[PDB]
Amino acid sequence: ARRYLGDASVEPDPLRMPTFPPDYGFPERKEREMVATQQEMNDAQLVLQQRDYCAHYLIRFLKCKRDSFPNFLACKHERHDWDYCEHLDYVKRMKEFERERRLLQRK
Amino acid sequence: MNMFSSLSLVTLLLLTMPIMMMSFNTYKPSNYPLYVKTAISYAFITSMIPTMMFIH
Amino acid sequence: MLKYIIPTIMLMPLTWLSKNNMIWVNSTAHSLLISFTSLLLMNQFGDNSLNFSLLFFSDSLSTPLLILTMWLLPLMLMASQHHLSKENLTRKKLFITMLISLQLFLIMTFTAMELILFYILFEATLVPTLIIITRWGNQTERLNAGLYFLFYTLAGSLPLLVALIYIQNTVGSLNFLMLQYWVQPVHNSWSNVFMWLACMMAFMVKMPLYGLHLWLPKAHVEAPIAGSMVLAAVLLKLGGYGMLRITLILNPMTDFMAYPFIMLSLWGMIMTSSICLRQTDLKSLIAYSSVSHMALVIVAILIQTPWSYMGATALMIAHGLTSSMLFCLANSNYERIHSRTMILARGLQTLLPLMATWWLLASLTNLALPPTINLIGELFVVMSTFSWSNITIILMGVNMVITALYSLYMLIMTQRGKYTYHINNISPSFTRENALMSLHILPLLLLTLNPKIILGPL
Amino acid sequence: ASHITKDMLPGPYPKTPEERAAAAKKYNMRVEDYEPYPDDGTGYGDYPKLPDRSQQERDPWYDWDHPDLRLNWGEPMHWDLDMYIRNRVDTSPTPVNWNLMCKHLFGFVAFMLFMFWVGETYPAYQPVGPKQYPYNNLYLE
Amino acid sequence: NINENNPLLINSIKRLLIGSLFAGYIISNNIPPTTIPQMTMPYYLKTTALIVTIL
Amino acid sequence: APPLTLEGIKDRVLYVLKLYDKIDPEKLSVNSHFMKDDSLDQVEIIMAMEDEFGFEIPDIDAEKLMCPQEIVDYIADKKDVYE
Amino acid sequence: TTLDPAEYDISSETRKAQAERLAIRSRLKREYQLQYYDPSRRGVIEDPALVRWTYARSANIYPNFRPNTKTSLLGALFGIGPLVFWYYVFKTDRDRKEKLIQEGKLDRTFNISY
Amino acid sequence: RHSIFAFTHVLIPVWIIHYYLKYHVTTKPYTIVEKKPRIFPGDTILETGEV
Amino acid sequence: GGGAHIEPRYRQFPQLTRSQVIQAEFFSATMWFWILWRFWHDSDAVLGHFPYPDPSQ
Amino acid sequence: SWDKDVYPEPPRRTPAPSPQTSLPNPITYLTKAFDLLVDRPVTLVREFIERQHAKNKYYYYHREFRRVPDITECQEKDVLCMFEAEMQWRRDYKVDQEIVNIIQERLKACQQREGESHRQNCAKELEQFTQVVKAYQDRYHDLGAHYSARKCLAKQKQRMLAERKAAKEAAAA
Repeated sequence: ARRYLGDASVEPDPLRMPTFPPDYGFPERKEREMVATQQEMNDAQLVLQQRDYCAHYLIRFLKCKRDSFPNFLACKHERHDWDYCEHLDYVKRMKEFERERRLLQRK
Repeated sequence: MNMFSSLSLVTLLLLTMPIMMMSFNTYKPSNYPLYVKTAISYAFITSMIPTMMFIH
Repeated sequence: MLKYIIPTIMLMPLTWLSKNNMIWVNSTAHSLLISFTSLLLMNQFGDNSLNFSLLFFSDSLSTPLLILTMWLLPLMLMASQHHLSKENLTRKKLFITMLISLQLFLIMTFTAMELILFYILFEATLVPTLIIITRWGNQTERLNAGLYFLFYTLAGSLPLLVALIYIQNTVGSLNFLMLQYWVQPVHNSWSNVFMWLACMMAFMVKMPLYGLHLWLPKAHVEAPIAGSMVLAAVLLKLGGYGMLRITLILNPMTDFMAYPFIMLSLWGMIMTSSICLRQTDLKSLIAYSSVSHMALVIVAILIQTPWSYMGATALMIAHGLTSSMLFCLANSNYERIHSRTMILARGLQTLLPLMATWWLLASLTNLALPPTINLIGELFVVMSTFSWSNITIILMGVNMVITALYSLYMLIMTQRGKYTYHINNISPSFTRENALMSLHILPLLLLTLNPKIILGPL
Repeated sequence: ASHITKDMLPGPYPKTPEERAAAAKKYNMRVEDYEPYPDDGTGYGDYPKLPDRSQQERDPWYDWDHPDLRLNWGEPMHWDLDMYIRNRVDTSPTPVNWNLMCKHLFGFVAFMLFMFWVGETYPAYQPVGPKQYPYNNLYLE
Repeated sequence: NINENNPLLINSIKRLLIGSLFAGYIISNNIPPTTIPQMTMPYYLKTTALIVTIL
Repeated sequence: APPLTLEGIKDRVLYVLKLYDKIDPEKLSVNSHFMKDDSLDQVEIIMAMEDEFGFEIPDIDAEKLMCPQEIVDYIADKKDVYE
Repeated sequence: TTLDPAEYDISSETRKAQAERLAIRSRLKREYQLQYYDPSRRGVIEDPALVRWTYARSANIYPNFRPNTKTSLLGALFGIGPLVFWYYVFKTDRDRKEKLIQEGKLDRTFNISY
Repeated sequence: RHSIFAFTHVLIPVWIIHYYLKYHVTTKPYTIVEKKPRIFPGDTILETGEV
Repeated sequence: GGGAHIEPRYRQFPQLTRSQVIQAEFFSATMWFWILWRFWHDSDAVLGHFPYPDPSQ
Repeated sequence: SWDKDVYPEPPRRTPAPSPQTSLPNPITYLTKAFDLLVDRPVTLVREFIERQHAKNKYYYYHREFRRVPDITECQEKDVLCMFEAEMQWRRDYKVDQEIVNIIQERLKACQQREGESHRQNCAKELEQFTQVVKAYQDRYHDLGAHYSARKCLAKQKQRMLAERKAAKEAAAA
């Protein structure tokens, strides 16, 4: 997916990233799933360990928290949808060790 | 915006007032556990205010 | 000092010239008037330096140090009146004049402008302090302790005349510390080692080491009437500042042999603190405390390179007020119990509740409560010798841990029950006992408000 | 001003029966198990006749001790053996010497070898061979 | 000689338990998030520490 | 906060005479001297006050406790009873 | 550990005439309370057990002392012993640090303090 | 009343310390150092918007 | 000494003041009113799960 | 007050609160009442002093010095010329201390402004501050001759080592 070549700037704290850092990434399906935006990743104050997948839905999930100020829950179905984006991403990553027990052994 | 932390400094000041009144400078008819409890009693709503501005 | 020695010498033809018991209230009255004149003409600015008038004063420019020298004479007369009033009036007035004469040499000292006037003033003391130990002291074994009070300081100081005149005839003249611009370096030889040796060893006689310090718990143990000159003996020990004058120049580069003065003052530092947890004397209890964190400053000086001169400026006055205040606590609780042994003082804290606050804050200056004048300098000794190496924090930190016990080892001795005895010790802490107990922390935490004046060049 | 037997002297065999008790009554008539023989071993700078040490010791512990005050607080007259170590120290409890705490601290000494192992959650152990396959071996396709 | 009638103590206990029960349920109800949750707690691995409390 | 007077112990020392089933409630009230009613009759007679009072009953409390009112006498000295 | 402490032994009838060792102290206790109870004392008791304690501990140990044994010269293994050892640590120190400070560099470039 | 027992307590030191901050920002070059906006869209305080 | 609001006893079960028991009773219910939000609406794991994630082919 | 080029920061950029809900919020009740209970006891008294402080004016003047010699004058054992050069050099060092304090809080201007990114931005203060303090301890910090203050007799002679051993004994630079 990411990490082609040549980080030109001298920016440490690797926010100057190739596209976006995954957990490990990709590996198989899909081999490239891109990410979101990076001009607003640094403009809007979004900390590290948050430049992973399902980010633009989270940037909008965090919009209605401020946009509904005396509120206890902005949209409770959206937290179940950001988690469904998260959990389906994680189960997509859970297919590594079934592949690793299969593909790495002799055949 | 200046009153974000200004109420904190008021909270960080009225604790000295039972200490300033320990010097017997026209002190209250003693009731000192009662007077201290009143001194804490008004600081809490003062402490409650800038918590709302932080979470916005 | 234009006219600082000049008003205080006129105080001397006023003791025997005066009337009867008016001599105490008169002597204290004039004495505080000089204290403003000390504050006024000093504390000026300030950028290298204030050469004051002439060949007798350099105005104490880099380190002020002189305000503390002038509190004590209007501070001990109220203390010495505890047990002195039993003699003839002409004999009591002589005891007043000799303490006033002690200040006048020390008024010219600490400024001194020179070095050949330094040593004659560096030795101008020890004449009045010795007489105080001989007459109107305590019980016997005084006279050997008077001899141990000699024969060390005089034994080590005599090669300074061997050293200084050897400098005066060789390179220029030591009248001026500010004509010390040309200074030749000193290489390693077998002649130059002794040249540095005599230059330094006399200053270890006064501020002590793990060696040669047996005399120090004699004058403080066998001591005058109720801590009378013992408070002056605090300034007598800290007043060995002249290493700051001398070894700043005049063979600075000999540090190859600095190490046995670093090491001996370091394992002896941690040792002499624990050498008194089984001591049975009150006046010896503060005495061995006064060795330890007074031995802290020596490694701040032989190690050069400031962030070490900063704290060492303040650590001289650190116990200088504190141990003077602890002796005021120990001078009290002796007019009421006529033995200084600490174990007999079980069952306190109930008869005297008013001075019990003063026990708390005094011993709270050894734990020292980091917004004070004590832990503001000890952090800079940390800031210096950790750049030396990483090991030095260990032995120096345990010194901050042993005196944590060693101070509260005294506080808990006040709290006991039923007291078994004491149809005497009735007196509920009269005015002289607590007003004199004040004026110690009252300038001390006052100096902690803006501690800018307590700073060297540096 | 007490000069007669004001302290100890160069003992301990200068007619030790005439030591206790012509003065300094640590023993009654030199047979009380506290006659001034107990100069530990002398030659050193220890105590001489010394109304001092190896008398019955290890605690004044503030007992019940009603026949006088007599324990540690209230001044019995002349029974000084040793001091300045006992205002904070005590006698024997019900258990005995057994240093089981080092064996109790040895419970992690077995698991100190377990500190070398790893702690991955999934999958299970299957500790038989290299079929566990931890890291990345092959490429995408 | 038991005694439980002092409204000074009754004021203290009543003020706490109202805030005590709603402690973790109001503060965490409104907080800006900082990190990523677990969101996977499998079979035989999920809530058995509650069963550890039962026994 | 509740005080105490002389009349509380004058109930209890007389009551345990009848509480112990070996001693009938027909003896003398305050001075029975306990010999007319070695172990377990100088300790068991005060083992009940070990349960009720129970201030550890020191070693000198045995040889005084023959006279049953001399039991009651020193408690007011210990418990600091009125006037 | 410290101690067993042997709180029980045998009797009946070892040393029948050993009793009245309290007669030594009760005579002093009678001398104590008669001194303690008086209508006008206004002062502490002399208490010579503490007089004979400190003065035979703080002083009168050097007149007792002689260097006739090497277990009195045993203090050489405690005083000067580690005092060489700290310098044996420290002489190996400060020069290995200096050689890396002289030859080569390891420090950060913003080390103004120090 | 609840007229001056609290008014001497809390209502008087309000004006003194706020004067100590309004007379502070114009003197010291570092006043309050409030952080960034943390804004995900683009809004009316700016001129542009964000999707 | 001054007041006899609660009587001394000799193990006869001295009675209560019968007004503390009302406030004792009330906060035994609003704590079990909070058994509502324990399940309603709150589950043990509102997450979803993995089908033992095999199908790599 | 001061000059803004000495203390730069980017502009404030404060967004809109965006309520969007008809629920009652407490922020519309706090700022609408507490502003007038502060402006009356403060601003009017601040105005009352403002006319009263303008009753009279008092002047205090700048102190600019005179620097005729710099370094190499004069001969070795002299006193007169080697005293003004000390007043040269030492007052040329206490200036160089607080210049760093400007650049130190210049770093502190960036860090409590972004916060979230705070490392991969501001483009100067991790560089320029390390282009000052790195160019500081060489030849301007008498390490470790700062105890005797190294007054013109070692601060030039580090710079003797910075020209004799440095840049020529590189064999052969």
